[PDB]
Amino acid sequence: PRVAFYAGLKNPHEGYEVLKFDDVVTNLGNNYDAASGKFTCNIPGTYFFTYHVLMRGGTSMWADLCKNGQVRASAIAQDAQNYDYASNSVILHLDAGDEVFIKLDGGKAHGGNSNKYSTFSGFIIYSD
Amino acid sequence: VPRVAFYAGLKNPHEGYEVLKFDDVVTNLGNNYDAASGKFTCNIPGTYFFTYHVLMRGGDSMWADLCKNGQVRASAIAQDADQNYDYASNSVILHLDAGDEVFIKLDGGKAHGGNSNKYSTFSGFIIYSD
Amino acid sequence: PRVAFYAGLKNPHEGYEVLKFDDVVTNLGNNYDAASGKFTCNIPGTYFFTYHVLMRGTSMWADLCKNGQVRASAIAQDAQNYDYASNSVILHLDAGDEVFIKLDGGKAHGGNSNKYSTFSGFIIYSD
Amino acid sequence: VPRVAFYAGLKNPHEGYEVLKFDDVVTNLGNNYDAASGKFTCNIPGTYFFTYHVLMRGGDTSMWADLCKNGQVRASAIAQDADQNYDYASNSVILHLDAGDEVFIKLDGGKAHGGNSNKYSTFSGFIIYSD
Amino acid sequence: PRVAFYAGLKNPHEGYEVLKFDDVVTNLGNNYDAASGKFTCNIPGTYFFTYHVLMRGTSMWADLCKNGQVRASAIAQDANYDYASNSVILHLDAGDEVFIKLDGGKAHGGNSNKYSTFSGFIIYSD
Amino acid sequence: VPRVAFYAGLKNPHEGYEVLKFDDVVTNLGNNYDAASGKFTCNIPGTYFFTYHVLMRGDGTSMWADLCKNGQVRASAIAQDADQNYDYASNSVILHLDAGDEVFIKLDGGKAHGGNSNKYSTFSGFIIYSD
Ligand SMILES: C[As](C)(=O)[O-]
Ligand SMILES: C[As](C)(=O)[O-]
Ligand SMILES: C[As](C)(=O)[O-]
Ligand SMILES: [Ca+2]
Ligand SMILES: [Ca+2]
Ligand SMILES: [Ca+2]
Ligand SMILES: [Ca+2]
Ligand SMILES: [Ca+2]
Ligand SMILES: [Ca+2]
Ligand SMILES: [Ca+2]
Ligand SMILES: [Ca+2]
Ligand SMILES: [Ca+2]
Ligand SMILES: [Ca+2]
Ligand SMILES: [Ca+2]
Ligand SMILES: [Ca+2]
Ligand SMILES: [Ca+2]
Ligand SMILES: [Ca+2]
Ligand SMILES: [Ca+2]
Ligand SMILES: [Ca+2]
Ligand SMILES: [Cl-]
Ligand SMILES: [Cl-]
Ligand SMILES: [Cl-]
Repeated sequence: PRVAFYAGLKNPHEGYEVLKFDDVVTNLGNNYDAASGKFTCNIPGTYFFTYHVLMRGGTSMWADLCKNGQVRASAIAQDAQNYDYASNSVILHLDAGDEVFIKLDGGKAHGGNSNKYSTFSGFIIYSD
Repeated sequence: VPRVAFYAGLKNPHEGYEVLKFDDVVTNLGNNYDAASGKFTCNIPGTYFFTYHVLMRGGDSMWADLCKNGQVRASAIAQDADQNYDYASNSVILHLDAGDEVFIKLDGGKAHGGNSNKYSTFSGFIIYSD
Repeated sequence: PRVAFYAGLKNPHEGYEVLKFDDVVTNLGNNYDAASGKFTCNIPGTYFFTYHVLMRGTSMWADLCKNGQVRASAIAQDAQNYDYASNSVILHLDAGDEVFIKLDGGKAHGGNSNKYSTFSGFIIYSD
Repeated sequence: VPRVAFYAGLKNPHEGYEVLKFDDVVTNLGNNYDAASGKFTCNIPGTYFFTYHVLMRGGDTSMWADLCKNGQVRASAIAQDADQNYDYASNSVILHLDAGDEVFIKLDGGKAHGGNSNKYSTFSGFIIYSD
Repeated sequence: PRVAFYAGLKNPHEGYEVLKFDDVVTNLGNNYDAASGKFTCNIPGTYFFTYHVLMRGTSMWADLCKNGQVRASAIAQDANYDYASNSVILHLDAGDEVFIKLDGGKAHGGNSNKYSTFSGFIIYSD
Repeated sequence: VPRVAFYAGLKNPHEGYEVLKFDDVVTNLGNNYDAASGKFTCNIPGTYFFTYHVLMRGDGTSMWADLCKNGQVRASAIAQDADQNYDYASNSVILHLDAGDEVFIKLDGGKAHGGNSNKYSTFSGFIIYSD
């Protein structure tokens, strides 16, 4: 049996929703579904999954001393890193019908359009 | 010798492009600082020192988990740090004519409201009368 | 042959010790040992391994006081603290060879059963 | 016409909730600032300007995690702890003081850098008006 | 068919060049070439690839390419050591080239410590 | 009563270990501050207040700005962001000065922002008392 998929993330997601990787590059077995973001096992066995998800996260403030509206002194406060990755990998035994997907637990994921910044992939290692 | 000197703290949050209205008035010799407008209005023409310290408002990440059938099987975090507190501060010495206004105006961003803690301040005094 | 494992890190580690991934999810072949944090090869062959290890800010206030009552306050602050050290390898192994993740300074965060820090691998080819 | 003006720097590290003892004394007209206590004591009632600049201690601890075969590194990975930067807690006041009133800088948490004789952290003031 | 490689980056890279992983640890099939930084497919099939690139802080982009076509992208953001990493599964034909190339920034040269890595293996042949 | 007071801003970028030449002169009572050298020169012996605020360019990062009397340091300050943000190196002093004494701000590393006429970085002072 040949089960292997790889998809990237087009659109921004936030909150607690399932990440819907819709830029599908590989999908042997047609077991990944871009409308749901879920891999649904059909061949029972042991599977490898990996994911890389880019977070979308700078503050400044200016205070000027003015005389009759004209600036006589300027000052800035500033404290600007924004883009970072939440990545992991697993190996799981999967029965027929099992769903595997990536879920946000708070925060905002970057939508990379067709650039494949955020990805999700998997393949079967052994079939039962 | 005339006596003009003031010192006031900022109670409420301000933001954007507005005059900061320091309303926790600690000193106001000469009564030339007006907490309702945030403006010092010169009475005695002369040379003045002013200084200000304005605290920028600080603030408080993404979790992505792989689940099998809704059960978490791996967790991952990217941490949004940095939105620290920091200060926009300066000092000047200016000649003022009677009726001149001096004030601190924001030019972008969010100033912390300090309640009665006096984190953000504005002060000044006459050095010489004309 | 069937060799594949996956485990997460329950407790915090620090310094220069082996990471003992003790939340074992998968262990085909029983070649990963959660008591030692080590995978020990039994079938010689070529093996894939990967790992993700989660690492676990300063403020200071100075107030001007008049007879102990605050007349002005100030804060200095410079608060990112959680980042990952992760990598992947492919290695040929002989029987008896051990593969494990080792800290070389720093503090690894203990994730309880959330599996923030993980270690997994599988055989690609046996010899 | 009264003459009251002082200026002092912080030689030694302080932390926690203690009074900052500025003991690198540069100017002390009137002898009203006391380095042993960190306190200015009013003797001429009046209106006073004070200002302070206190440097927070900065600090260098990153994490390395390596996959080993038999103790030999076969992959390395670093997660970097950046931040902790030097930064300042500073403010200025104008206050009316009565005789015997004490003015001083007090930490309310954190670690102040000891500057030895470099005068990174400072405290100064002068009388504007006597009553 | 046995195709599997793993290599580390020795020297600092920067700009828009292909990352030439020259510290080769594994190379079953001899299909990886440290002199070019390229895996060249001999056996057509479905391949797994992964990479982890250490930025020396000017942000760093690192993309996996098939024949120059981006198939995965990764950023490490300089707002100062951070990683740009990703994994792909791709069908390859004979002669197809897979490699990691920088899209701006500075990649750290890890000597033989293997901070910056590139690996792959064939999952299925055709 | 002598009248000595100046206030000036920094127009151009500076860097390294040079004297900051604040050349956007707003106030210069007494004509004792010289924008071409960046130096205040004492002509009336007495006790003086000075203050400065130097914005670090946001390209680097640490920057140090020291107030010097005749080249000797009388205050030090550091700006640091180990993100390359704008931040300030600022301090204030009260000093006794003799005739001919020079007071100026000198960089001790890093890059100072050129603020053109916006007066982001400043240097001021005034006489408190004459001897
Ligand atoms: C200190 As600026 C960003 O207003 O040039
Ligand atoms: C400036 As605060 C609200 O941390 O005391
Ligand atoms: C970097 As420092 C304030 O110890 O000179
Ligand atoms: Ca979680
Ligand atoms: Ca942030
Ligand atoms: Ca800062
Ligand atoms: Ca600051
Ligand atoms: Ca402005
Ligand atoms: Ca990071
Ligand atoms: Ca990272
Ligand atoms: Ca190491
Ligand atoms: Ca830190
Ligand atoms: Ca307090
Ligand atoms: Ca408080
Ligand atoms: Ca790209
Ligand atoms: Ca910072
Ligand atoms: Ca940086
Ligand atoms: Ca110095
Ligand atoms: Ca020095
Ligand atoms: Cl003016
Ligand atoms: Cl009071
Ligand atoms: Cl002196």
